[PDB]
Amino acid sequence: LHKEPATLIKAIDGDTVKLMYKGQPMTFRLLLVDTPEFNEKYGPEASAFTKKMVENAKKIEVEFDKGQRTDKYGRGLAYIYADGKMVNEALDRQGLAKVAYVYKGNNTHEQLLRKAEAQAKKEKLNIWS
Ligand SMILES: Cc1cn([C@H]2C[C@H](OP(=O)(O)O)[C@@H](COP(=O)(O)O)O2)c(=O)[nH]c1=O
Ligand SMILES: [Ca+2]
Ligand SMILES: [Ca+2]
Repeated sequence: LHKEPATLIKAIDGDTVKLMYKGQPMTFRLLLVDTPEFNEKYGPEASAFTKKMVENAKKIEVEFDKGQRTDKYGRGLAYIYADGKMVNEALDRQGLAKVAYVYKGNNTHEQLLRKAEAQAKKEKLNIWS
């Protein structure tokens, strides 16, 4: 996989963010994770965590997997890095997201994210309280 530079437009919620990518606005849905909806428990906490992570990044990178690049709503499907730290993994590790929507094409970082989830689970963090 390869990391491509992108710039922030706006945070949306825990697992969705609007970036400029190749000079076009594009909403991105985070691969392999599901943060609670904003209107659910831990949703606000997930939204704030992702927002803080992307707004404080000097550098944002988009990393597509080997399968489909866009979902049925036209959102890019990617791993998103903020100063070299993967937002998908970070949410997982804090128990603000769970591993989800695991599809065969697009699962390069599955074991890593499950590893993160297991640690959050062990620590009974947030969602795993
Ligand atoms: C992570 C991911 C989500 N999605 C779609 C499935 C869900 O659409 P459906 O609601 O029609 O089932 C949606 C959930 O993400 P959001 O909740 O941010 O919209 O994103 C994919 O299609 N592939 C993916 O890899
Ligand atoms: Ca979302
Ligand atoms: Ca979600």
